[PDB]
Amino acid sequence: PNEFGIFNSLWFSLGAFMQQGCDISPRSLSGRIVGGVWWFFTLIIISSYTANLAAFLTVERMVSPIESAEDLSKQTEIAYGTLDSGSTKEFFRRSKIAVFDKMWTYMRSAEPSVFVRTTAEGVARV
Amino acid sequence: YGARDADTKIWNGMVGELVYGKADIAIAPLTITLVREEVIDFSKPFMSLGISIMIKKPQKSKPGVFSFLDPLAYEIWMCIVFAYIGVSVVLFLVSRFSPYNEFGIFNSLWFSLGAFMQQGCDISPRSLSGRIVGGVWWFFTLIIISSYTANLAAFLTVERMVSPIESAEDLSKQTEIAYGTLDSGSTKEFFRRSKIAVFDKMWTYMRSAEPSVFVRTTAEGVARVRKSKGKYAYLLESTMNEYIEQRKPCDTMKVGGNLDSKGYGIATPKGSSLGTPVNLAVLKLSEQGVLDKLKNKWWYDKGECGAEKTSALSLSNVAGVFYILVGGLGLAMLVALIEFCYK
Amino acid sequence: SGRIVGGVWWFFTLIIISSYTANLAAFLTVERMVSPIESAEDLSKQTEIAYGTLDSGSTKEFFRRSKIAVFDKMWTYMRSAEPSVFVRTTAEGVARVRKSKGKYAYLLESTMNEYIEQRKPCDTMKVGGNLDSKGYGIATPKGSSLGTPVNLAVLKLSEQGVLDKLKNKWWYDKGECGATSALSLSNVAGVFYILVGGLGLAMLVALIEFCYKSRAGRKALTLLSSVFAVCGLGLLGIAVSTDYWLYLEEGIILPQNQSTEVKMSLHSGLWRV
Amino acid sequence: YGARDADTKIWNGMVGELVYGKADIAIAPLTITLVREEVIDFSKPFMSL
Amino acid sequence: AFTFAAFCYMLTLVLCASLIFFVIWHIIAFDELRTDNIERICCLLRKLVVPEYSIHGLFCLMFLCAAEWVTLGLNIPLLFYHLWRYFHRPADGSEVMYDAVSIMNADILNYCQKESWCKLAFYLLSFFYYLYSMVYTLVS
Amino acid sequence: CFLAGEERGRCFTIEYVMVNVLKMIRSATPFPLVSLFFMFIGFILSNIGHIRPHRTILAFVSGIFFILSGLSLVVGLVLYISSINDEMLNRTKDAETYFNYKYGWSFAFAAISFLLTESAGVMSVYLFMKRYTA
Ligand SMILES: CC(C)CCC[C@@H](C)[C@H]1CC[C@H]2[C@@H]3CC=C4C[C@@H](O)CC[C@]4(C)[C@@H]3CC[C@@]12C
Ligand SMILES: CC(C)CCC[C@@H](C)[C@H]1CC[C@H]2[C@@H]3CC=C4C[C@@H](O)CC[C@]4(C)[C@@H]3CC[C@@]12C
Ligand SMILES: CC(C)CCC[C@@H](C)[C@H]1CC[C@H]2[C@@H]3CC=C4C[C@@H](O)CC[C@]4(C)[C@@H]3CC[C@]12C
Ligand SMILES: N#Cc1ccccc1-c1cc(-c2ccccn2)cn(-c2ccccc2)c1=O
Ligand SMILES: O=c1[nH]c2cc(C(F)(F)F)c(N3CCOCC3)cc2n(CP(=O)(O)O)c1=O
Ligand SMILES: O=c1[nH]c2cc(C(F)(F)F)c(N3CCOCC3)cc2n(CP(=O)(O)O)c1=O
Ligand SMILES: O=c1[nH]c2cc(C(F)(F)F)c(N3CCOCC3)cc2n(CP(=O)(O)O)c1=O
Ligand code: NA
Repeated sequence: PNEFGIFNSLWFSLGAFMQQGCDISPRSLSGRIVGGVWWFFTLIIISSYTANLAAFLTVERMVSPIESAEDLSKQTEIAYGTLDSGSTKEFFRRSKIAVFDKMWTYMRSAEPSVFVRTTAEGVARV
Repeated sequence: YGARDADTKIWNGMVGELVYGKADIAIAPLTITLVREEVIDFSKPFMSLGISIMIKKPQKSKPGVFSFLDPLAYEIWMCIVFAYIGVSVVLFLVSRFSPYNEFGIFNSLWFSLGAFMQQGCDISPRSLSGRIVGGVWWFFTLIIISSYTANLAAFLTVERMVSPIESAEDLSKQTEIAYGTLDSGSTKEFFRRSKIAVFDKMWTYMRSAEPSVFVRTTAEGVARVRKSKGKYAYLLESTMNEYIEQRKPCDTMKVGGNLDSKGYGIATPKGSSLGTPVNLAVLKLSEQGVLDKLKNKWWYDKGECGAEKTSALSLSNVAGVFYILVGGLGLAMLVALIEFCYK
Repeated sequence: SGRIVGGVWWFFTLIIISSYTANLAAFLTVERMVSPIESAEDLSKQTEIAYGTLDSGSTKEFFRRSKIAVFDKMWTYMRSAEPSVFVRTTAEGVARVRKSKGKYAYLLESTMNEYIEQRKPCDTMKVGGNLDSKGYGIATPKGSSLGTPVNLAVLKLSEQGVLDKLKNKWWYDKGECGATSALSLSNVAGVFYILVGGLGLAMLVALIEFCYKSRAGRKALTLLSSVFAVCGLGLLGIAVSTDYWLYLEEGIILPQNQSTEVKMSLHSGLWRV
Repeated sequence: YGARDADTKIWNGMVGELVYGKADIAIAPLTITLVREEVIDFSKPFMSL
Repeated sequence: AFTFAAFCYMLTLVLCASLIFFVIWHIIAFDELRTDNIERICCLLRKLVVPEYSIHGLFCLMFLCAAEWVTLGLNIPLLFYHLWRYFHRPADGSEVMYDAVSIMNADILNYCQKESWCKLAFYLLSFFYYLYSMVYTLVS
Repeated sequence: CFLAGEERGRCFTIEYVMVNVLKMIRSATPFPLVSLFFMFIGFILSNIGHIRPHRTILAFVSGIFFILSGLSLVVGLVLYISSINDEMLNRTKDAETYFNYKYGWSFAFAAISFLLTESAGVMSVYLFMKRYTA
């Protein structure tokens, strides 16, 4: 001891999920618990939508593309290799520079083989 | 590796081939001990090591039911609840005594719940003194919800996994993670005759616990680390512990420091002509960084393990809000049943 | 005319409350990205914490002679750095760690590092593993009758835990020090103070309404709108005609107990500098 | 602790008192070194660091 | 430093400031009852007393959750007196159930006036006991 | 029931086979059975309210078993989905493999069945308010 039929209850709960609700408010204690735990539901969900979207847009902003050989020597998640013969493979084999000795150490021990046989094969793998 | 028999008094292994003439030098991982020094001659240690701890490498660590409360500490959430009733009583005392009402204790628990959940309200206080209670609880709400979201956005941006064990003092202070050595050997013998403060605590655990914490083979102990989801810590030498960490998969991890100090030596028979120049050779290879360079090559530069894209929230992360919701729906249907009986 | 002022104030608070949450989420994320030093490769990459050794000895000669990649990088940084990162005494290098607020690291032996960690003041800590591996030995004159029983005594004391018992006695048992990712109460403590202070202020107003309701024009507002308009002409009239608007300094710091020397201190106005 | 002066080829400190007979033993934080092992006899390490 | 226990002492200085105002208003209404009055001092007192229990009933459930067992212990003698005046001696009334139903029986006047100075002696000591352990837990 | 990887036509049951998620779906098993029980109680007490309309309370009490069933779907479907994602997470992350879980037409039929017995719950309570006012 209504204003709370099923089409005003689908409008109270829709106004409570969007956090927009000006309408009638529940007056019974049994109607204010259901109105109360639904308000705590949407406070967690809308704060989880914004915080997971801010985690996506931040990680998508941290992404630095490769623009050096020191970026390839640190990031061991993009594989890199040379041709199976020639001056390019013999460059890293003979090198005593720090970033190039690190790149030859990665390429000489990597499964599967990062060394292609033809230039058209290496462009194909990219 | 070499052990004097208790009955025949005959050395076996690599010690037995240097005592009995079948070899001239043992360039091998041969532990410098007391009973071997009496029969052969070691060099200075080319590798220093000890007993270390191998745990499973930690993971994303699946949520509980009340994992949604975690962006704020549990001390804050209790301060939120008691300040909720704390501002509801003061709404009641101010609006009843010296009125302007509509703000009894059941409407003061509903204004403050509507204010914290940012759902607005239906009634607002009309006196000055009722609008200072309502006006400051609005500012309290604005800082807590904005710091719930901001601390949640920090957690989902930066994954930061912590290991529960960072010392062997910490293994002694718990019974959740069961730790065990090999069934025999020097690590088994170390905890038996130790007397420090802690390795006596760690030995009374291992000798009595059911099931048997002692594995039979090192490969059995590594498998028991990988197949116990973070409940088994295998105590072993810090050279195998750093190498199995670099094999495939990347499932294991070395934690803490070493527990004792021992070394690996290059052995010669007692009286050999090699015993002096090999002793001077190890100290050349140490100070020129050759032994360090050979260790980086075989443990790390030939290590199979080396050394993003934020995923959607799974239902497991926020499942406990659905439990409280339906649990708050059924708790609301009980109160109407008692409301229908009482009236 | 009342809905435009209600409308541009609603757009004001939508930007400000979204700027409070987004700047707080930028603080708590950057404070979560902070990785402390736990290796020498973390010092070789992060060239914002300075690090040095003693001016002589085995530690400085270790990096000078090293052909390992991470140690050649550390010697290249230390040999060319302004000012000099090399201290002269061990007590000088511990002093520079304690007065540089975390911007200086000191490279020393592992047994002084675990000892100064356990002595007052408890300012410093040992991070990472050892960079090389050497040892301390008991020495004999190369032709003695004593070097072999001492050699068998050290290996007996090591296996009876006496060398580990004596190390715990002098480093830790005679030591002087000891031995959550969620938001704490200490960060949001002041919003509980204003809450409690806002409830006690509002019960004070509930008295002096109740005393005012129970007990009970143009002359006041003529008096009040004059003294506030004179002091409005006053306090702005002094302010625009004075020269104390902007206290500005452009000094420089020294890394010597934070010695401070100003060079461009100033106080400005709209017409005087 | 002990070092050879490159001019005089002489030892000063605790390695000096073992080579030149003043001491019979040195229980001390003495680092096992190549240039010291040639002139005196170290034991096994009692402390690794 | 600020902690959860130190907040439970801040939150009870503010509410015991109302509990002393329940008692300053309780000694005046019986003093004006002897000078004159029944049916108005029926109703004006009867509204006051149930707020005095549940505010103190908050403190019993607030220091229970704060793990302050000495502070919960000193509120126990005021608590179990308060259950006796409602569960066993309710002064029947057939309504809000306190000092309305009969007034001038002249024996309950002596009991209320001893109670009216026993409440003020407890609350003014409770105000400085709560103010001490506030400042104790903030400094410690 | 397996297919296309060691394609055994033998449909193994859940108790006579031994993957940890197959024990995790046992935790979400009783709630689609409490759901099916309350729909059956709500239906047999709904036809009694059609053949004996002299006591009207047969319709509203059967409306509650329609809705207490649907709340047992939601807890059941949250428990079923959350037990999947917990065991998709407690696995060795290896970039040379892949994993793929999907849902089928039996998971969909329990989901649409939530919509129809909450619709039957609303229509039973509106039916009680037509009978009681007459
Ligand atoms: C907590 C659960 C498990 C059981 C306790 C709930 C019931 C029994 C309690 C708590 C809330 C109490 C309310 C007390 C006052 C109102 C007002 C009255 O007009 C009818 C009933 C009603 C709406 C409630 C009846 C139910 C009540 C007596
Ligand atoms: C309204 C009154 C009676 C209730 C309690 C008063 C509170 C709100 C006031 C009193 C004076 C304030 C103090 C201000 C100074 C210090 C230093 C601060 O670093 C922390 C808190 C602390 C120790 C006090 C906290 C309490 C404080 C914010
Ligand atoms: C008793 C009244 C208030 C209704 C209760 C609602 C019931 C149906 C719901 C709501 C919350 C649910 C619990 C939620 C958490 C756990 C943990 C989960 O891993 C399995 C189920 C389990 C053990 C619960 C099953 C029963 C469940 C209690
Ligand atoms: N993920 C997530 C999540 C989603 C909604 C609400 C809360 C969380 C959550 C937050 C946190 C947390 C912790 C500290 C600081 C900030 N956030 C932790 N967890 C969580 C995740 C796994 C297991 C347990 C808790 C969580 O599940
Ligand atoms: O003098 C030389 N000039 C080279 C010139 C080129 C070109 F780039 F086409 F000009 C190339 N290629 C590199 C890319 O794939 C196609 C052929 C190889 C050359 N080589 C052999 P390499 O340098 O040992 O590999 C030489 O010896
Ligand atoms: O001189 C010794 N050197 C040892 C060297 C190693 C290794 F680490 F492989 F180098 C090992 N393992 C440790 C883990 O299990 C597999 C082999 C055992 C050695 N043992 C036997 P223990 O010391 O009695 O255990 C010696 O005796
Ligand atoms: O054999 C040697 N043992 C040494 C032992 C220690 C000590 F740590 F105290 F045990 C030290 N210190 C390092 C820290 O500051 C105080 C003195 C120097 C030693 N040196 C000289 P260094 O190694 O050339 O610097 C040796 O030669
Ligand atoms: Na962010």
